[PDB]
Amino acid sequence: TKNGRDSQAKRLGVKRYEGQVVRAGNILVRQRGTRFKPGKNVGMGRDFTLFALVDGVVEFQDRGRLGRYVHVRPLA
Amino acid sequence: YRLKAYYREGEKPSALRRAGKLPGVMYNRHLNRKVYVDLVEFDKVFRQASIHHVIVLELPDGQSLPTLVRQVNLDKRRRRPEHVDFFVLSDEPVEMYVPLRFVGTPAGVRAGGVLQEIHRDILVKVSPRNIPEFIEVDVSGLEIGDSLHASDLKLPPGVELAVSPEETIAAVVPPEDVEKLAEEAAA
Amino acid sequence: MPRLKVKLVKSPIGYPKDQKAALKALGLRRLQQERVLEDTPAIRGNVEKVAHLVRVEVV
Amino acid sequence: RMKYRKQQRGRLKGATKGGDYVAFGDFGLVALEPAWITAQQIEAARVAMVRHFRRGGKIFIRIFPDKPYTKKPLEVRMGKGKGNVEGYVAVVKPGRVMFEVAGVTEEQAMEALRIAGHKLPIKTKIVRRDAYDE
RNA sequence: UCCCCCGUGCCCAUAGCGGCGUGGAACCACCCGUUCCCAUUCCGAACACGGAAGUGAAACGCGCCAGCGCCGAUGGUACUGGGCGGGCGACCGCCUGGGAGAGUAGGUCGGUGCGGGGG
RNA sequence: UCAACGGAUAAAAGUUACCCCGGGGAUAACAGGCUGAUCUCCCCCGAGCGUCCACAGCGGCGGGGAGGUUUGGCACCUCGAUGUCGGCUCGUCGCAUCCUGGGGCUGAAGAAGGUCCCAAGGGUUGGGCUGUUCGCCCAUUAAAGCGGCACGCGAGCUGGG
RNA sequence: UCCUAAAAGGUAACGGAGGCGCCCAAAGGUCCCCUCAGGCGGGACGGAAAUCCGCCGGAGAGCGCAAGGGUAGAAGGGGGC
RNA sequence: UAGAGCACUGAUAGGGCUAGGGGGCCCACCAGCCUACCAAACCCUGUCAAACUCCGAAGGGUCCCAGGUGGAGCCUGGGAGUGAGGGCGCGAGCGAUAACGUCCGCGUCCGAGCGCGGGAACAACCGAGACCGCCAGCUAAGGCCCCCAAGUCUGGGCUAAGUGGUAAAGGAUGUGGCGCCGCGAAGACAGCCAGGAGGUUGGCUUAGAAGCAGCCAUCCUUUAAAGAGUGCGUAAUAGCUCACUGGUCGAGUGGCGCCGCGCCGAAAAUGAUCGGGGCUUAAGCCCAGCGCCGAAGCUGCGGGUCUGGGGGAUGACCCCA
Ligand SMILES: [Mg+2]
Ligand SMILES: [Mg+2]
Ligand SMILES: [Mg+2]
Ligand SMILES: [Mg+2]
Ligand SMILES: [Mg+2]
Ligand SMILES: [Mg+2]
Ligand SMILES: [Mg+2]
Ligand SMILES: [Mg+2]
Ligand SMILES: [Mg+2]
Ligand SMILES: [Mg+2]
Ligand SMILES: [Mg+2]
Ligand SMILES: [Mg+2]
Ligand SMILES: [Mg+2]
Ligand SMILES: [Mg+2]
Ligand SMILES: [Mg+2]
Ligand SMILES: [Mg+2]
Ligand SMILES: [Mg+2]
Ligand SMILES: [Mg+2]
Ligand SMILES: [Mg+2]
Ligand SMILES: [Mg+2]
Ligand SMILES: [Mg+2]
Ligand SMILES: [Mg+2]
Ligand SMILES: [Mg+2]
Ligand SMILES: [Mg+2]
Ligand SMILES: [Mg+2]
Ligand SMILES: [Mg+2]
Ligand SMILES: [Mg+2]
Ligand SMILES: [Mg+2]
Ligand SMILES: [Mg+2]
Ligand SMILES: [Mg+2]
Ligand SMILES: [Mg+2]
Ligand SMILES: [Mg+2]
Ligand SMILES: [Mg+2]
Ligand SMILES: [Mg+2]
Ligand SMILES: [Mg+2]
Ligand SMILES: [Mg+2]
Ligand SMILES: [Mg+2]
Ligand SMILES: [Mg+2]
Ligand SMILES: [Mg+2]
Ligand SMILES: [Mg+2]
Ligand SMILES: [Mg+2]
Ligand SMILES: [Mg+2]
Ligand SMILES: [Mg+2]
Ligand SMILES: [Mg+2]
Ligand SMILES: [Mg+2]
Ligand SMILES: [Mg+2]
Ligand SMILES: [Mg+2]
Ligand SMILES: [Mg+2]
Ligand SMILES: [Mg+2]
Ligand SMILES: [Mg+2]
Ligand SMILES: [Mg+2]
Ligand SMILES: [Mg+2]
Ligand SMILES: [Mg+2]
Ligand SMILES: [Mg+2]
Ligand SMILES: [Mg+2]
Ligand SMILES: [Mg+2]
Ligand SMILES: [Mg+2]
Ligand SMILES: [Mg+2]
Ligand SMILES: [Mg+2]
Ligand SMILES: [Mg+2]
Ligand SMILES: [Mg+2]
Ligand SMILES: [Mg+2]
Ligand SMILES: [Mg+2]
Ligand SMILES: [Mg+2]
Ligand SMILES: [Mg+2]
Ligand SMILES: [Mg+2]
Ligand SMILES: [Mg+2]
Ligand SMILES: [Mg+2]
Ligand SMILES: [Mg+2]
Ligand SMILES: [Mg+2]
Ligand SMILES: [Mg+2]
Ligand SMILES: [Mg+2]
Ligand SMILES: [Mg+2]
Ligand SMILES: [Mg+2]
Ligand SMILES: [Mg+2]
Ligand SMILES: [Mg+2]
Ligand SMILES: [Mg+2]
Ligand SMILES: [Mg+2]
Ligand SMILES: [Mg+2]
Ligand SMILES: [Mg+2]
Ligand SMILES: [Mg+2]
Ligand SMILES: [Mg+2]
Ligand SMILES: [Mg+2]
Ligand SMILES: [Mg+2]
Ligand SMILES: [Mg+2]
Ligand SMILES: [Mg+2]
Ligand SMILES: [Mg+2]
Ligand SMILES: [Mg+2]
Ligand SMILES: [Mg+2]
Ligand SMILES: [Mg+2]
Ligand SMILES: [Mg+2]
Ligand SMILES: [Mg+2]
Ligand SMILES: [Mg+2]
Ligand SMILES: [Mg+2]
Ligand SMILES: [Mg+2]
Ligand SMILES: [Mg+2]
Ligand SMILES: [Mg+2]
Ligand SMILES: [Mg+2]
Ligand SMILES: [Mg+2]
Ligand SMILES: [Mg+2]
Ligand SMILES: [Mg+2]
Ligand SMILES: [Mg+2]
Ligand SMILES: [Mg+2]
Ligand SMILES: [Mg+2]
Ligand SMILES: [Mg+2]
Ligand SMILES: [Mg+2]
Ligand SMILES: [Mg+2]
Ligand SMILES: [Mg+2]
Ligand SMILES: [Mg+2]
Ligand SMILES: [Mg+2]
Ligand SMILES: [Mg+2]
Ligand SMILES: [Mg+2]
Ligand SMILES: [Mg+2]
Ligand SMILES: [Mg+2]
Ligand SMILES: [Mg+2]
Ligand SMILES: [Mg+2]
Ligand SMILES: [Mg+2]
Ligand SMILES: [Mg+2]
Ligand SMILES: [Mg+2]
Ligand SMILES: [Mg+2]
Ligand SMILES: [Mg+2]
Ligand SMILES: [Mg+2]
Ligand SMILES: [Mg+2]
Ligand SMILES: [Mg+2]
Ligand SMILES: [Mg+2]
Ligand SMILES: [Mg+2]
Ligand SMILES: [Mg+2]
Ligand SMILES: [Mg+2]
Ligand SMILES: [Mg+2]
Ligand SMILES: [Mg+2]
Ligand SMILES: [Mg+2]
Ligand SMILES: [Mg+2]
Ligand SMILES: [Mg+2]
Ligand SMILES: [Mg+2]
Ligand SMILES: [Mg+2]
Ligand SMILES: [Mg+2]
Ligand SMILES: [Mg+2]
Ligand SMILES: [Mg+2]
Ligand SMILES: [Mg+2]
Ligand SMILES: [Mg+2]
Ligand SMILES: [Mg+2]
Ligand SMILES: [Mg+2]
Ligand SMILES: [Mg+2]
Ligand SMILES: [Mg+2]
Ligand SMILES: [Mg+2]
Ligand SMILES: [Mg+2]
Ligand SMILES: [Mg+2]
Ligand SMILES: [Mg+2]
Ligand SMILES: [Mg+2]
Ligand SMILES: [Mg+2]
Ligand SMILES: [Mg+2]
Ligand SMILES: [Mg+2]
Ligand SMILES: [Mg+2]
Ligand SMILES: [Mg+2]
Ligand SMILES: [Mg+2]
Ligand SMILES: [Mg+2]
Ligand SMILES: [Mg+2]
Ligand SMILES: [Mg+2]
Ligand SMILES: [Mg+2]
Ligand SMILES: [Mg+2]
Ligand SMILES: [Mg+2]
Ligand SMILES: [Mg+2]
Ligand SMILES: [Mg+2]
Ligand SMILES: [Mg+2]
Ligand SMILES: [Mg+2]
Ligand SMILES: [Mg+2]
Ligand SMILES: [Mg+2]
Ligand SMILES: [Mg+2]
Ligand SMILES: [Mg+2]
Ligand SMILES: [Mg+2]
Ligand SMILES: [Mg+2]
Ligand SMILES: [Mg+2]
Ligand SMILES: [Mg+2]
Ligand SMILES: [Mg+2]
Ligand SMILES: [Mg+2]
Ligand SMILES: [Mg+2]
Ligand SMILES: [Mg+2]
Ligand SMILES: [Mg+2]
Ligand SMILES: [Mg+2]
Ligand SMILES: [Mg+2]
Ligand SMILES: [Mg+2]
Ligand SMILES: [Mg+2]
Ligand SMILES: [Mg+2]
Ligand SMILES: [Mg+2]
Ligand SMILES: [Mg+2]
Ligand SMILES: [Mg+2]
Ligand SMILES: [Mg+2]
Ligand SMILES: [Mg+2]
Ligand SMILES: [Mg+2]
Ligand SMILES: [Mg+2]
Ligand SMILES: [Mg+2]
Ligand SMILES: [Mg+2]
Repeated sequence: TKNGRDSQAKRLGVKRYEGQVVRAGNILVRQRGTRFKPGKNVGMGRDFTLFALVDGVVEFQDRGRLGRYVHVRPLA
Repeated sequence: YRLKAYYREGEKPSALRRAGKLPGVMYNRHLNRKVYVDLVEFDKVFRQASIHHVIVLELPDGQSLPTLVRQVNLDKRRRRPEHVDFFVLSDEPVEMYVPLRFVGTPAGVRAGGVLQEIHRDILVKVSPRNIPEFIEVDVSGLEIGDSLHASDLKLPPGVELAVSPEETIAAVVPPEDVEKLAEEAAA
Repeated sequence: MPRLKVKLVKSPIGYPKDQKAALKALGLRRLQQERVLEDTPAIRGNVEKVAHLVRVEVV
Repeated sequence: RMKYRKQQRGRLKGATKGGDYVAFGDFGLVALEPAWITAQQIEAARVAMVRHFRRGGKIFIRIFPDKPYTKKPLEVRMGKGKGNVEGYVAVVKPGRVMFEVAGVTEEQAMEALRIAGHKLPIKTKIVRRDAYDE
């Protein structure tokens, strides 16, 4: 009875939460599409991954119709 | 209709029900108060009263108030009221559902059939001054398969409807029977 | 604030691991053991969980 | 009907939404106890009701069977039941209104709505219509 | 300090839809033309350039309206960490802390930051 | 298509009732157990049938349950062995009673019968066919009951299957 | 790919459902431009549905293929290099 | 996610509205009008969904800050065993809302606590984590009539079945308690005496259909009263009867709904039984309250050991946790 299939879990989601120090360029969120958009010092790769471009702390922000953004508020 | 209210605050609604006091609220654009009538009492009243007829509430402040029943939430599982709402009226154009007397037995009812009274009341804008105990309906020119919408109404003075001009009030429908069974179970 | 006295009375046996650890943090070794300590927000937090196993006095 | 396929069982926790109030009709029948009511069970009550007052008023049916009923043909363990043997059912939790009658006298509603209760796997109750609305 | 308009950002529908009224003096639009810069899978529609005359019609700014959209309590219940009791069960009840969705009362035709022209 | 996709060789299919060793009740077949869908019985409702008349007698559609004889599900003791159908001998227990005893109802004139209730005390035949159980049949009877006891009974027997 | 999976991640059964073993020198990079589906009305052949004009129409289209997530403030359609 | 919701995908009962279809009158020029039919779209009413979500908890997850010295935590390294698990509570799939069934998730106990008290007996249910000794003490669950420690304890109810001592739809003037409705001293409920009627024989079908098979249904008259009729009955009547009024009588009475305990439904195989005997204002059930018995739990006293600390220049050894 054909059905025993499935794919292996991809383990994705936010990796670093709001108010968390981050090193140069470590990943912050792995997402299916654009559940989140870039931000201050926060670029995104082919798989829509979101990673830091600088050190400092991560902060989230909901911009309604705009989207949900995530960025690093640096310091040094 | 009249009814004696009582003031409430921090006590447990659950505990009140234990004694026999049904909790509820009273409010309008300016008022809002934690209250509770006696169940057995409210029942006698609300049964007769309903959300069509006004109620005079009587607080221990000597205060009388012309409150309409807004909504009553029930205990699913063996029906029974849990908690009430009282809209304190004043003198401005308020809307509210008001009764409906379908007088006269339509052509269908006569020739065997069923009066399906879609509504039993109508949402209509109105002044606290106006509270037509009902609204008669000449439903008698109704043949089997016919209907009566809002557009046809005996609307008393100052009583404009809030609903649609299309929304139907009632209708006559065919009567299910045993001869019907032969056909149903077959096909 | 007042220090809390807390005596253990019902055996923690069979009770979920978490609470096992609470009685540990509250320094509650064995049963029927007395234990007086400061009433801080975080101290109560533990004494809170283990309520069903301890009676709290006030001193 | 359409939907899709076979469906998991799921439990029948408290009769929360399991219930309602009398919509149409003069009287009705409420479930006191949770259960899966079969298609057959339903029709059983229906046809009963009509048969009682021949050429009668109007019977409403507030419940409706959409859960697929799986079952195995007297075997063991490969795959999920081809199911559908009793076919389909309706999730009736304590409180729910199942049938409305209208256009008849009490002694008719009482009797018919009672006879129907004899086809249902459940303890039930027949309601007038108090007044409690909305 | 204030008011009008212009460009820009912010909160992201209480800002929106529609209805009604309103301003061209400055601003903005439309309008005149297409030689030149440049442009249409065809059309100066659009983008682009030169430029008075006309206009506030369209667009837009402003304001009033709630009919639609949008926001929306209170009380109360569902459910529920943690603790306890009951029925063979399908299940149900109590204590302690938490507590909606829906619906109701009601709110809304926005608010504000910077810069520039205009009295 | 090293696709048996972490890929044993470069290079490979059957059969054993002629069979054998190591292991397993970690796992089937018997039986027991748990369960009771299937099975057997009882019951609720009463459309309808029975001239009239829902229960003399009967009961659609659907509902609740008892029992643990069948078919089955699971895999729990038992694979350093718990012998398996049928017959024979000897039985013994249940009662949902086949007969005899007692009783209500009857669409019971009488005789005879229908059906329900009480009631194990004792009784419950001989032969043909088949390994048979089961069943059909012959001739009788008050009747030729059903079922439990490892589908009782192989340190009792048989050994047709 | 989705559900089961109990709002972190994970999570089983001969549990419920469906795909993959490719394709594209443009279906790729960039610069500029552009915005659907669908509904009503008007239109010679057409005709429910070609193409044309109007209005309404925030994403129900589209994104080579399954499904989901995303998405017109482009990832969608056109062009130049 | 539970919940809830219907705005997307689908599902859905009833009605409104309205394309296409069905069927009749009316047609051939094709058109129209009906429709107690089928039905898209749209609307209101009402609802369902693991793989639907406009919405959405308790909670969980992670970072920061603080408490937290614990047979905690981290790092390197030597040594392993284990890779059949099992039951219970909860949340799902499978299963049949079967299984001492199965498969995951969280927890837990057995495993290894078949050691100790409770549950008659019984790994995992309730109580509790056994270092040894004691003819000491408090308590846990459970229990206090005898076997068997300790109350035939106190107070207020209920149950008459041995219910308790462990079965379901469904049933019934079992009994107790609360509530609403109506009747009655201008005389109720019951019983009991009289009428209980007239067109009527209601109309329609049917062989027949006279309140009284089946179908449709709502008159008035004599009156204080008697249904176009309750049930029997005859082939069809009459009949008797309730309904219905008036008298006798003399005080209460009928019903609806909620709650507590009990009754029927209730049939098995070696001999019975709730562990037993026994128990009925209880030795049962519900509420309240004081006391006591009861473990290897805790306290008291003594000893052992190991760790930690303090005394010991001193080791030895001493005290304390
Ligand atoms: Mg799988
Ligand atoms: Mg996956
Ligand atoms: Mg997996
Ligand atoms: Mg998955
Ligand atoms: Mg009037
Ligand atoms: Mg935790
Ligand atoms: Mg000790
Ligand atoms: Mg079923
Ligand atoms: Mg098998
Ligand atoms: Mg009516
Ligand atoms: Mg009525
Ligand atoms: Mg029934
Ligand atoms: Mg029932
Ligand atoms: Mg009932
Ligand atoms: Mg309501
Ligand atoms: Mg100044
Ligand atoms: Mg200044
Ligand atoms: Mg800003
Ligand atoms: Mg205008
Ligand atoms: Mg002008
Ligand atoms: Mg010109
Ligand atoms: Mg030119
Ligand atoms: Mg020129
Ligand atoms: Mg030039
Ligand atoms: Mg020039
Ligand atoms: Mg250019
Ligand atoms: Mg060109
Ligand atoms: Mg020029
Ligand atoms: Mg001018
Ligand atoms: Mg002007
Ligand atoms: Mg204008
Ligand atoms: Mg404007
Ligand atoms: Mg809203
Ligand atoms: Mg709201
Ligand atoms: Mg609230
Ligand atoms: Mg809780
Ligand atoms: Mg809880
Ligand atoms: Mg508690
Ligand atoms: Mg139990
Ligand atoms: Mg809310
Ligand atoms: Mg609403
Ligand atoms: Mg409003
Ligand atoms: Mg607005
Ligand atoms: Mg506007
Ligand atoms: Mg300025
Ligand atoms: Mg200025
Ligand atoms: Mg200035
Ligand atoms: Mg391999
Ligand atoms: Mg190979
Ligand atoms: Mg792998
Ligand atoms: Mg090979
Ligand atoms: Mg070989
Ligand atoms: Mg072989
Ligand atoms: Mg062999
Ligand atoms: Mg051979
Ligand atoms: Mg041979
Ligand atoms: Mg041979
Ligand atoms: Mg040979
Ligand atoms: Mg050999
Ligand atoms: Mg061997
Ligand atoms: Mg085994
Ligand atoms: Mg077996
Ligand atoms: Mg059974
Ligand atoms: Mg069969
Ligand atoms: Mg059967
Ligand atoms: Mg029975
Ligand atoms: Mg029988
Ligand atoms: Mg019936
Ligand atoms: Mg009957
Ligand atoms: Mg007949
Ligand atoms: Mg009948
Ligand atoms: Mg039938
Ligand atoms: Mg049958
Ligand atoms: Mg049956
Ligand atoms: Mg059944
Ligand atoms: Mg049955
Ligand atoms: Mg059954
Ligand atoms: Mg059965
Ligand atoms: Mg078996
Ligand atoms: Mg197993
Ligand atoms: Mg041996
Ligand atoms: Mg032996
Ligand atoms: Mg008997
Ligand atoms: Mg019999
Ligand atoms: Mg006899
Ligand atoms: Mg005789
Ligand atoms: Mg007899
Ligand atoms: Mg042979
Ligand atoms: Mg014989
Ligand atoms: Mg025998
Ligand atoms: Mg057997
Ligand atoms: Mg057997
Ligand atoms: Mg045998
Ligand atoms: Mg032998
Ligand atoms: Mg033998
Ligand atoms: Mg033998
Ligand atoms: Mg031989
Ligand atoms: Mg032979
Ligand atoms: Mg042989
Ligand atoms: Mg996934
Ligand atoms: Mg999803
Ligand atoms: Mg998850
Ligand atoms: Mg998921
Ligand atoms: Mg959870
Ligand atoms: Mg989780
Ligand atoms: Mg779930
Ligand atoms: Mg998740
Ligand atoms: Mg499944
Ligand atoms: Mg290849
Ligand atoms: Mg190209
Ligand atoms: Mg278009
Ligand atoms: Mg149009
Ligand atoms: Mg045309
Ligand atoms: Mg066309
Ligand atoms: Mg056209
Ligand atoms: Mg979108
Ligand atoms: Mg596609
Ligand atoms: Mg796709
Ligand atoms: Mg997902
Ligand atoms: Mg997609
Ligand atoms: Mg998508
Ligand atoms: Mg989307
Ligand atoms: Mg899409
Ligand atoms: Mg592009
Ligand atoms: Mg591209
Ligand atoms: Mg290009
Ligand atoms: Mg929807
Ligand atoms: Mg709806
Ligand atoms: Mg619908
Ligand atoms: Mg429909
Ligand atoms: Mg519909
Ligand atoms: Mg219809
Ligand atoms: Mg038509
Ligand atoms: Mg039509
Ligand atoms: Mg037609
Ligand atoms: Mg014709
Ligand atoms: Mg016609
Ligand atoms: Mg003709
Ligand atoms: Mg038509
Ligand atoms: Mg509309
Ligand atoms: Mg709508
Ligand atoms: Mg609606
Ligand atoms: Mg609406
Ligand atoms: Mg969901
Ligand atoms: Mg969402
Ligand atoms: Mg909403
Ligand atoms: Mg909301
Ligand atoms: Mg936390
Ligand atoms: Mg810390
Ligand atoms: Mg190591
Ligand atoms: Mg394993
Ligand atoms: Mg396991
Ligand atoms: Mg484990
Ligand atoms: Mg486990
Ligand atoms: Mg189980
Ligand atoms: Mg352990
Ligand atoms: Mg033992
Ligand atoms: Mg036991
Ligand atoms: Mg053990
Ligand atoms: Mg044990
Ligand atoms: Mg003592
Ligand atoms: Mg005590
Ligand atoms: Mg005690
Ligand atoms: Mg007493
Ligand atoms: Mg007493
Ligand atoms: Mg007993
Ligand atoms: Mg019962
Ligand atoms: Mg009853
Ligand atoms: Mg009675
Ligand atoms: Mg009188
Ligand atoms: Mg007469
Ligand atoms: Mg006559
Ligand atoms: Mg005649
Ligand atoms: Mg007569
Ligand atoms: Mg007759
Ligand atoms: Mg008249
Ligand atoms: Mg005679
Ligand atoms: Mg005759
Ligand atoms: Mg007569
Ligand atoms: Mg009374
Ligand atoms: Mg019997
Ligand atoms: Mg008590
Ligand atoms: Mg007590
Ligand atoms: Mg004391
Ligand atoms: Mg000790
Ligand atoms: Mg000592
Ligand atoms: Mg030292
Ligand atoms: Mg030293
Ligand atoms: Mg020293
Ligand atoms: Mg020395
Ligand atoms: Mg010394
Ligand atoms: Mg010393």
